[PDB]
Amino acid sequence: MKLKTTLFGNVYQFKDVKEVLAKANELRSGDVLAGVAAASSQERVAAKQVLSEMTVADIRNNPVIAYEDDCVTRLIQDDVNETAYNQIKNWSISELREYVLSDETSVDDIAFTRKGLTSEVVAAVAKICSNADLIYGAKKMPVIKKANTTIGIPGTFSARLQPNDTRDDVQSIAAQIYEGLSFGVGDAVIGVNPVTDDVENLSRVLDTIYGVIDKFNIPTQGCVLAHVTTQIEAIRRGAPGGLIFQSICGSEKGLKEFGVELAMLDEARAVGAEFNRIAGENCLYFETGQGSALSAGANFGADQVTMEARNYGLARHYDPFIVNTVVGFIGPEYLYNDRQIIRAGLEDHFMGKLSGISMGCDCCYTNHADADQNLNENLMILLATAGCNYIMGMPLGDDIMLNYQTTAFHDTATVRQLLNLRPSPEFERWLESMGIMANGRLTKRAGDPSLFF
Amino acid sequence: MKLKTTLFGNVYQFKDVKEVLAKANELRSGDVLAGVAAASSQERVAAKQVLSEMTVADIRNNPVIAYEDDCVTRLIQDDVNETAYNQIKNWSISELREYVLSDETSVDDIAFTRKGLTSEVVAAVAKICSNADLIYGAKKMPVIKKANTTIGIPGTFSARLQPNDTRDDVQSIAAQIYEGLSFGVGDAVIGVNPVTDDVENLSRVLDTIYGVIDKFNIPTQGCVLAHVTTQIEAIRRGAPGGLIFQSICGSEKGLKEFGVELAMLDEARAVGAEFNRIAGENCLYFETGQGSALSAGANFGADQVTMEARNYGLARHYDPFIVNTVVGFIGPEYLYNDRQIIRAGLEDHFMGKLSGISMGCDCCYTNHADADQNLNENLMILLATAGCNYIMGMPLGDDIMLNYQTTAFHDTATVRQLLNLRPSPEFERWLESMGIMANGRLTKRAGDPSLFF
Amino acid sequence: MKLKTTLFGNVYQFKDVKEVLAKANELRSGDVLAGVAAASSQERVAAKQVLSEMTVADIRNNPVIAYEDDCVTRLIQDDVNETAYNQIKNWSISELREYVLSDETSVDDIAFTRKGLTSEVVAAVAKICSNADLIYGAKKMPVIKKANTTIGIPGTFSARLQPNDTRDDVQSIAAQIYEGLSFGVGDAVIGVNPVTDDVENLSRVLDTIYGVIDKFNIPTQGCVLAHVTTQIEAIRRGAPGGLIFQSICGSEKGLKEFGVELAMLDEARAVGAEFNRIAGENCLYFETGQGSALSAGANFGADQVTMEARNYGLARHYDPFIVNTVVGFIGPEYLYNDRQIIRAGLEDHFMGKLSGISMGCDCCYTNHADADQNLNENLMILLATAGCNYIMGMPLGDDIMLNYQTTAFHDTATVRQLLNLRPSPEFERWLESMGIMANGRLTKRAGDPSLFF
Amino acid sequence: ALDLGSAEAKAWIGVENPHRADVLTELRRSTVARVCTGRAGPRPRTQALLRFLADHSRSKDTVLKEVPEEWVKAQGLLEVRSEISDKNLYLTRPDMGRRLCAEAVEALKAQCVANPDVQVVISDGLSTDAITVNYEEILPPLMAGLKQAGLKVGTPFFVRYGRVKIEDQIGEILGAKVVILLVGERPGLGQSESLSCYAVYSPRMATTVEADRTCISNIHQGGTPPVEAAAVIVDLAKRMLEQKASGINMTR
Ligand code: B12
Repeated sequence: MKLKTTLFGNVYQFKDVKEVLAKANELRSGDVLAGVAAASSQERVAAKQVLSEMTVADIRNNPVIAYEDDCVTRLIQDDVNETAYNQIKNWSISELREYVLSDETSVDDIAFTRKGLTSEVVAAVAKICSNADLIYGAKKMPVIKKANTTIGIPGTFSARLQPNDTRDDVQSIAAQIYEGLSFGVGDAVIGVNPVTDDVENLSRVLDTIYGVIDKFNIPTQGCVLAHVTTQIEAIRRGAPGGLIFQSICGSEKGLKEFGVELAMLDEARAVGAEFNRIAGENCLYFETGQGSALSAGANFGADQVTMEARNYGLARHYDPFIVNTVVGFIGPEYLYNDRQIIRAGLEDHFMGKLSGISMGCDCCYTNHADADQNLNENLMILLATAGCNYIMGMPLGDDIMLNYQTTAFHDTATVRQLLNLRPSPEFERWLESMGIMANGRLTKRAGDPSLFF
Repeated sequence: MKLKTTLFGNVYQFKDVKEVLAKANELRSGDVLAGVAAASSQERVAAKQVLSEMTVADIRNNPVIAYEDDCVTRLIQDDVNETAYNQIKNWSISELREYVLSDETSVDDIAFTRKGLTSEVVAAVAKICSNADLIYGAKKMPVIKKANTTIGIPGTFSARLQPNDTRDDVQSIAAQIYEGLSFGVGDAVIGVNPVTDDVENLSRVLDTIYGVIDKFNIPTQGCVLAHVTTQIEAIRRGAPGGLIFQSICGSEKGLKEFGVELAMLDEARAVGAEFNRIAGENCLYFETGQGSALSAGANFGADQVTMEARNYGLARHYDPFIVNTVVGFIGPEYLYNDRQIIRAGLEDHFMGKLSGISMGCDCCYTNHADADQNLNENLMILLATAGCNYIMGMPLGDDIMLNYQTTAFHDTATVRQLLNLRPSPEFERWLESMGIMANGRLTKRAGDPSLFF
Repeated sequence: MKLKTTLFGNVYQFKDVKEVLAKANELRSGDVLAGVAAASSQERVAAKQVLSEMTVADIRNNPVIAYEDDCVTRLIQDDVNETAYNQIKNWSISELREYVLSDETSVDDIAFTRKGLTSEVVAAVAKICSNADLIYGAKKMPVIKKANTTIGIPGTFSARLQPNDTRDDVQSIAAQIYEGLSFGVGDAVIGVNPVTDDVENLSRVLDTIYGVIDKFNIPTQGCVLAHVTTQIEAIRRGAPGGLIFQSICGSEKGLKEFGVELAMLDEARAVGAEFNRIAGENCLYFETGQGSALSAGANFGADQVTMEARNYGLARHYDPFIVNTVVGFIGPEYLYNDRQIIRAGLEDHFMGKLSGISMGCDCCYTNHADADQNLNENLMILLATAGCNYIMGMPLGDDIMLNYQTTAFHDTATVRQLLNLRPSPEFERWLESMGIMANGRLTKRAGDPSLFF
Repeated sequence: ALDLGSAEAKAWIGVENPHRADVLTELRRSTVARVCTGRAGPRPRTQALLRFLADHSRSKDTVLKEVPEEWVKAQGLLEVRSEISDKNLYLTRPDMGRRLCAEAVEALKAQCVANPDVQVVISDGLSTDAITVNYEEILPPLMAGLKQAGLKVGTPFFVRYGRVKIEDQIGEILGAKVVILLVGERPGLGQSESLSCYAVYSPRMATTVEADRTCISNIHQGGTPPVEAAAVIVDLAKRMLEQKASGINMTR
C-alpha cells in the first residue's frame, strides 16, 4: 500500500494507516486536542486521497488497536464474514464509497457486503464522503429492528421519550411522559436516566413508566439508563424489563473506564430473553458518541471518528433494538460548534447504518459549546432525510437534570409532518385510537397531556 | 391437577400428563404401534377434555422426558420467557386454544405469548384443535425469515428445489434445477440429498448448484443435506456455503441415534457466520417428522405428535431460515393413510408456527403407505391456505433416489396461481427478469428448462 | 406602542421600530458591520419580545424608509389589500407567527392574510422564528407559477441550469447545458450570466440556449442575465425571449445603484407579452440577497433581513415566474460562516414564500467566506424540505466566471431521489421520453451529456 | 408586560383549548420541566420560544463567570489551580484541567495535612454558581461530619479550572485514603447551581479508572439539598474506608 501522495507538486507523506484515517477527517476540535488532525486543508485532502486509494484489505488488516491487545478489536475481527471480505478485499475505499452510493447497489447487495467490513473500513468510507454523501448513502441503507414497536422502516421516524427528573420524582417523570405521548413521542422507548443507581429506585422509576404503558395499552418499551449491572439486578428482582441499556466505548480500555465487561452484555441478552416484556427479538439499547474514547485516554492515537465506528462494530455483535450517538453531549473540546456537530451527526448515523445497526441520533449540544437550539433543528431535519431511526424528545428539549439541550417533542411532530413520515406502525395505531394522530398529523386535541385524564 | 373426567356417566381416569397427551391425539397408526393410543373414541374425547382443563403450568411442569435426563428438555425449558410464562401459567389449554384462534389476538400478542410456552404445551393446543382450527390458527401466526430470499410473508409461498440423483450425477442434478427454476421453484433453497457423504462429493454438488446460481445471478441459496459435520468440513475447505442442514429428533436419545450433538449446531451457526454466502441473518435448515423418535426407541412412552413439537422447541433455539416436517416420509406404521397424513401435516405446521419457527412441509407419502399423489395435492393446498412457508419441488414429484413421492414443480405454480400467492419477493423479481413470471403467473415461455440455454 | 421590556430585572429600551427589527435578528456579520446589531444575547431576546408584542399596525405604519422618499416603500404600501390588513392590524407579531405555523391555518387562509402584510411585517415574523419554524412555515406556504414549466407544486423540485463561461464561449455554454440536462437540471430556466453586456452577444448566447431547447423540444425557458435594457433590446430585435431578468434592491437608492427604474420592469412585462416564447402567464426572473442594500449605502440604518424582505414586496408587484436569493454570493462581511448562511437562506426563503412569490435559493458561498461545499449541501437539503422552489445547477457547482461555489447538477438529483420529489411535470415528461428519468430517478444512462449526441 | 425570567413566565400554561385545565396546572406544578406550553401546529408557542431564548442567553453567561479570588480567600480556602491559565483554555483543554500546575503540587505538600483519611477538594469545574450558591450549606456539615464520630480529616482547598480526574493526582500527592471532589457540573438551560461529588478510594493516576469513582450528582435546592447531601457524602466516606473500595467495587 501507499502512504504517500503528491498534491500540487508537493509530496504528502504519512506514517501509517492510523495517521491517514485521522487526518482525513473534516476539521474538529477533538482531533486537534488528540493531536492527530491535519495541519491544513491541503494535508487533509492529501490524506483523503491516500485513504481513498487504500484497499479494504489495507484498512481491515490495520485496526487502530491490535488484535492481541484489544477485546473489541477481537470481537470486530472475529465477526467478519470472510467470504464477503474476500470478495471486496482488493476494492479501494474510493470504489467502496461509490458502491455504497450507487443506485444500482440494492439494500440486499449492501446486506452481504457490510459483513466483509470492519469498523475501520466503515470509518474510512465516511471520511471521504461529503455531507450529502453521508445523508444519501445512509438513506439507502435502512436497518429495521423490532421490540414492541418496529423501528427503521423507510417512511417512518421514531422518538425516545426522555422524561428525566432531578430527583427521579415520579410525578415529574409521569408529567413528562403524558406530555411526550401527546406529541406522539415514545415509539422508540420511554427511557429515563436515573439520579440514583439503586434497585429500589430503578424499580420505582420502571413502575412509573409501565404504570402508564399498562393503563393505556401502549405499544412501546420502558428503560432505565443506569449501569447495566443494576438494571439486570433490578429485573432479576422482578422489575419490568423493557430495553436494557449500556453506554459503550470502542476499545477495551474504554470499556474498563465505563466499568463494562463484554460478559455483562452477554448476560444482558440472556436476562432479556428470560424476563423482558418484549414481543420482537431485539431488546438491547446502546448509546455512543465521539470523544468518549479520547476522554478515557483509550483512543491510542486514533481519531474519534474511527473510535466511534468501532462502537458500532461492537454494538452490531449484540443486535440491539436501538443505538444512538449522543452527538454533542460532552462539550466543545470534542465538537466545537454547529458545523462540527452537524458533520459528526451525519458521520455517526452513516457509519451506524453501514455497520448494520438500528442507528438514531440524540441531536444535542451543551451550553458551553458554540451552539444553540437552531443547530438541533438543523441537524434533526438533515438526519431525518437521511432515514435516522429516531431522536430524543423532552419538553422543549430542556433536560432539567442532564444539563443540556436535546430536541423537543414538538420537533418529532415537525419532522414527521414536514417530511410525511409516520411513527412506528404499532405506535401509530395507538396514537390514532387515542385520537392524538390522524393520517400522520397531530389532531387538534393533541399536544395536551390532559387528554390522558 | 385433575387427571379424570366423567363422560356419559362413565368415569375416565388417566395416569399422568403424558398419557393424557397421547390419548387426546386423533387416531393414527404410530400411536397404536407405540401402545399409547386411546382404546375408544369416548376415551379420546375424555382425554381431550381432561387436557383442555389442564393449565399451561400443568403441562409445562410435566415434560414427557425429565429435565436432568434430557438435553432437549433442558434447551426447551431454559429458553422460556418466564415473564410471559407467568402471565399464562394458570390458563387452561382450552383458554389458550381460544386465545390463539381469536381475531382479537394479534400477531404481536402471539409473539410475546409463545415465548411463555414449552413444546408440550404447543402439542396440547394442537391436540384439541380441529383441522380448520389448525389451518386458521397457523395462518394468523406468520413466521418470517431471511437468507438471500425472504420467506413467510403472508401472501407469498416458497418452494425447495430438490434435485436428487441416484449417483449424484451433476448433469442429472443440473437438469432438474433448470426444470425447477422454469416453474419458479427454488426460493426456499436448492437442496440436494447426496448419496455419498464425503467432502469431495459435497463440494462437487455445491459447485454444480452454485454454478447455476452464479451464472444467472439467482437470489437463493444452495444446500447439500449430508451430516452437519461433512457440510462444515466442506465449507471450511472452500466449498460455497448456503444453508446448513441437519435432521433433528425431540430427545437426547434420538439425537444420539442420528449421531448429532447440540454443539454441532452451535458450530454450524458460527461457520455460517464466517463462511456462508447469505445476505440475511438466517442460514440453518432442519427437517423433522412424526415417528422418528418412536423409531429410535427414544419417545419414552410419548406420542409422536408431542415428540414432533419438541423438535420445534429444539429448532427454535437456533433460529433457522427454514424448517419442514417430512410428513409421510417413513411409512404406514406411523401414519397409515390419506386422513392421518393430512392431519399430521396440519398438526406439524400449526405446532411449528406456534413455536415461532419458519415452518414448511414436505407433503409426501411412500409407496407402501395407503396413499397416492391426490393426497399430496389435497395437503399442499390445505397447507398453502394455512400459510405454509414452503413445500418441496421435484419433476412430477418423483424422487429417484429417496424412493417416495413429494410435490411436483407444477404444484407450486398451481398453488400460487390458485391462491394469488407470490414467490419470495427477491426471487419473484429474478423470475420476472428471466421472463418466467408476470404478475405472479407463469408466462407462456415458462415450464421450459431449455429457456436457460 | 411599547418600545421597552424588562428582562431578568434589566430594563431594555429601544429607540424605534427599526432598531427593534435590527436587533431582533440572529447574529450576523452584516448587522454588526451596519452598526445595527444587538450588543448582547439578552438584548437580542429583549428585542425579540418587544417585536413579538408589537402589532401588525405598528410595523406596517413604520416602514424603514419613508413613503414620500422611497418608491419601493410606495409600491409595497400601495399593494396592500386594506380589507385583509384591517382584519389583522391589531394582531401581535407573536400571534401572526403562531397563525402562520398553525396546522389549522390553510394555504387559502394565508393566501388572503398575506395580502394584508407589508415587507417589514414579513420580516418581523421571520425574526422571531426558529430554524424549524422557518422551514415548516415555508413548507405550508407553497407558491406556484407557470412559464413553459410549472414550478412550486408541493412534491416537486426545480433547478436553474447555470451554464456560465469566462468568454461567453458558445461551445462551453452548450457543454454545460448538455451536462445539466443529463442530470435533469433546467426546469426552472436555462440562464446564462454573460461577461459582455451587448445585444449581439446576448442574441448569440440566446441562440445557443434555444438551439438546444428547439432541437430536443425541451419544455423550459432560456434567459441571459444582462441588464434589463439589453435583454429588451435584444428581444425587440428578434432574439428568442424566455425569462426576462433583473437583480433588485429594497430601496430607491439601491435601485439607482443598480441602474434600474421601476418603469423598466413595466416595459419588461409588456415586452414579454408581445415577444416571449412562454406558454404560461409568468415570465419575469429576479435575484436578491442579504447585504446588497448595505453595500449600496441604501439600507438607511436598517438591517439586511428587513431590506431583503422589501425585495420580495417589490418582486411580488410584478408576479415573476421565479425569484431566488443568492444567499452567500457577496462575502463574509455580510454573512460570515456556515451558521449565518444557513440561517439567512431559511429566512430569505420563508420571507419570500410569505410574500407570495415563487421563491428559490442559490445555495452558495465564496472562497473568502468561512464556508465550504458541505455547507451548500446542508442548506440545499434543509431548503428542499422547506419546499424551496428551485436551486442552481453547475458542473460540481464550480462557476468559472462568477468565482463562487453553488450547487452541483448532482445535488438536484440527490435532493429529488432523497426526498421523493419530482421535477416540474412538463420537464419530467421530457426527461422520461429522453430516457434520462424513470419514476423520478436517474436512469443508468443519465448523467452522460453524450446521450444527446 | 411580562419579564421572561419571572415566576409568572415560568408558570405559564400555553395549551390552547385544554381537555382538563386543572390537570394541566397540577402537571405544571409537579415538574421543573417545560411542560404544558402548548403549540402552534407542531411548533412551540411564541412565549415558550422567547423564554427558552432568554434562559439560554443567561445560561451562556454562567459558563464563563468566575468566582472572585477574594471570595475563595474569604471562605478561608487555599486556592490552587490546574495547568489551565484561563476560562477559554479550560473549555478546550480537558487534559490540562486534569493536571495540577508545577506550583500547585508544591503548595499542596506545603500547606495541606499529610496522609489524611478523607480529603475534601472543591473546584469550580464547569459551573461557578454550583460552588458559590451551595458552599456554606454543604461544606460546614461535611467537615463537621467527618470529624464528629470521625477520623483524620484533610484540609479543604479550592482548585481553579479543575477536572474530575485531577483528584487522582491530589490523592497520590497527599497520600489520601479517600478523595472527595465537589465540582460544578455543566450548566443547564435554566439552572446553573447543580453540584456533583466525585469520590474515590486511594486513587492512582496510572491505574484508576472512572468506574472506580462514586458519583453524587444534582446537589442543590432543586435536587438533593446540600445539607442533606453532606450527610450522604460522610456516610459514603465511612463506607469507602470500611470496604477499602469505591465506585463499582463497592457492595450493595
Ligand atoms: C457529561 C457526562 C458524561 C460523559 C463523560 C465524558 C466527559 N464529560 O468527558 C459521558 C457521555 C462520556 C458519560 C458516560 C457515562 N455516564 Co455520565 N454524565 C455526564 C454528565 C451529563 C456531566 C458530568 C459533569 O458535568 N461533570 C462535571 C465536569 C467538570 O467533570 P469532567 O472532568 O469535565 O468530566 C468527568 C465526569 O463527567 C466523569 N463522568 C461522567 N459521567 C460519569 C458517571 C460516573 C458513574 C462517574 C464515576 C464519572 C462520570 O467523566 C469525566 C472524567 O474525566 C452527568 C450529569 C450531570 N448533571 O452531572 C452524567 C452522569 C454523571 N453520568 C452517569 C452515568 C451512569 C454514566 C454512565 C455510567 C452511563 C451508563 N449507564 O453506563 C457512563 C459511564 C461513565 C464512566 N464511568 O466513565 C450518571 C451518574 C450516576 C451515578 N450517580 O453514579 C450521571 C449523573 C447522569 C445520570 N444518569 O443521571 N457521562
